[PDB]
Amino acid sequence: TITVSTPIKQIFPDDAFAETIKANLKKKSVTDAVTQNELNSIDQIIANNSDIKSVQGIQYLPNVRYLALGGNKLHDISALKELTNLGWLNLSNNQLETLPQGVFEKLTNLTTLNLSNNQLTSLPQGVFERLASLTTLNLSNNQLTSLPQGVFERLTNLTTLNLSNNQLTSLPQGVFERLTNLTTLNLSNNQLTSLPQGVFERLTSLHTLDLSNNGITDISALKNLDNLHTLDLSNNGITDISALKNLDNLHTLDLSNNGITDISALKNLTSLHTLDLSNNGITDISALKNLDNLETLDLRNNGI
Repeated sequence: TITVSTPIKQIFPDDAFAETIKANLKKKSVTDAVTQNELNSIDQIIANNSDIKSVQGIQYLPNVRYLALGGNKLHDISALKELTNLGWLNLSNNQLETLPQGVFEKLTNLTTLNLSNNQLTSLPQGVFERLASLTTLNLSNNQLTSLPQGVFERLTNLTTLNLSNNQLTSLPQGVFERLTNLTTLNLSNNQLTSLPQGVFERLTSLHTLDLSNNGITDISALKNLDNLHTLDLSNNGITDISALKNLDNLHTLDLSNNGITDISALKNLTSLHTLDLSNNGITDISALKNLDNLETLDLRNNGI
């Protein structure tokens, strides 16, 4: 809180963010003195692509619920720690490299967190511990190489998790163990090779899984994902696909650009509507004789 009226440019030292606030309050000038009453009036700030370098001052806006700050120049977000009413936060395409450990401690009402396209090199232990309401977490297009154990352990409401386009080289056993409401998981474009066999097994709501563009060879971790509808495994090192054989809710499967030769395992995937097998070594397609519902099929660049 501010105790006396204070010029906007004094509360909000970043010129672009001061102008954001001025426009939000319909003031004429960043030199106008505002009251705490007025700061309390702000419940939404929509300020993507606004050349904001700092959100200092935002601590004095207790009622902010919706904050769009994508495409700015933020290097630091500590001032957001205080926005206990935040439900929706977009920080995508800024220059965040680290997150202070406690920054999301009080954001217990947050449902959507977009941290994509920053330069995050690590996630502190417990950084998401208090985000019980979170339903969407986007961490894509960062520089993450590993995940702490427990990092997603409290995110039981999560429906969407996007970790694509990082440099993840492994996933800890148990890392998704409590995400029983998760419907979409994107792990494409990492550096994953081995997967703990049990890593997806508690994802009983998983509909969509994208593992494309890794170095995965063994797909045993998929064996029991029988609720899956869409699976992307293109551009990996897969040869044996026997683990797919009981995934009979699968509607869409992309197995392109692997090293597959025997597609016997696809024979009972009778719900498949969309199947991409291109750029493999497949020469026997008689398993396809069982697939009643294929609309789209790609067999190009195989031995046939």
